[PDB]
Amino acid sequence: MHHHHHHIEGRHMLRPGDCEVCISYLGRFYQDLKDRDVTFSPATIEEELIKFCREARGKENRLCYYIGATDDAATKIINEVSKPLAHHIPVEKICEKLKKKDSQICELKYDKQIDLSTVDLKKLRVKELKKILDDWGEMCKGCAEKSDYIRKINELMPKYAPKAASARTDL
Repeated sequence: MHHHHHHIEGRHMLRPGDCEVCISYLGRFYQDLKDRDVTFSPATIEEELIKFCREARGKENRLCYYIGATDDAATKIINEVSKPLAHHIPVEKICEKLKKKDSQICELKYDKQIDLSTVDLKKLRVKELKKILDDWGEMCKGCAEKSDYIRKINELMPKYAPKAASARTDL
């Protein structure tokens, strides 16, 4: 009879950065471009960022999806982060400027989240998979892990989440 609990720091007195979703990865990316590692061009920068997007993991992936750098995200052009980035705009338009049109880009508090689980776009972790999976109904006696859902749920991706078919076509 014993549990585990421990928490402290992480956001005391409001940590530096202002934006929670912004200045996270994009801030560490541009730092390399200016570090005599990449040219400030829409072609020399998009050639590197593309790799980070397709090879992203976690919050690093949700970014490229919001900025639209890959065709498998939600757009067909990466200029959104190249055109301006080359016009002397270091992670300044990613949200700071874009806010002029979409302020939810940074905060994303009341953003358009999926009404299925508790944390789908907010806490994208073992929880987002442990909560969304339970909604579909699945079990095998003593079995529940993040890496486990990567295949247990993936095999039912188009089943319990077709997209562009369940809420787009057919009807």
